[PDB]
Amino acid sequence: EYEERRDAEARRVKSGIKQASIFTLEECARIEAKIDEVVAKADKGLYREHTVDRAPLRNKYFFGEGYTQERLYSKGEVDDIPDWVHELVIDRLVTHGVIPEGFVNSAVINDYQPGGCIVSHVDPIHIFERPIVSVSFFSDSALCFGCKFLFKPIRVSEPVLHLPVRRGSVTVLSGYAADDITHCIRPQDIKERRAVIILRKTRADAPRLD
Ligand SMILES: [Mn+2]
Repeated sequence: EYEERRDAEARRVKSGIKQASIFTLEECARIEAKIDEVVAKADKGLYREHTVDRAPLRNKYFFGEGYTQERLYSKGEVDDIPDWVHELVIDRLVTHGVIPEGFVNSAVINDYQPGGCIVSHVDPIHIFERPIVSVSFFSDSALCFGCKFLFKPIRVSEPVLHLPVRRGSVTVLSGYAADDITHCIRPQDIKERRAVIILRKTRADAPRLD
């Protein structure tokens, strides 16, 4: 086995993955321009503090709700979801039946430089409802599931599933793929700048800082 036990788990992950395109590349370029405006605005220090999280090779921009055992920030700590995210992204996904109207109340933009990554994690199940929707921009990459980020020496273990995410791809995670296995972006899979908009609903009973 191994091949079979691994294909077996890959099938479980796949059962919780739905992908779509919908956006044309022209439509992507327009959204990408707005993402660049967010980056420029943040660089000028025009946002609330907790909206912007800067890391080596990766910035995160939190709108609607942000979090930091994870807890939501108090209300009013992060910026509102920009009108363009509603108009160009969320509304399109609603009209296409990907998510219900009124579902999304959190939008996070991750912006990666080449070599940037995000370590294996499960989107906090006490904070976020499912499904988790993401839309990718600027360049093609891949989302990996089940990788372990190891040390001595630094390495990433073999993925249970490697899922190509092309520019303009909509990725919807639910069930096993969202709850029972981690996902990550490996450094080797970010060769050019890539950004992604993650759209989520927070749970009514999500714990929140005072
Ligand atoms: Mn995630």
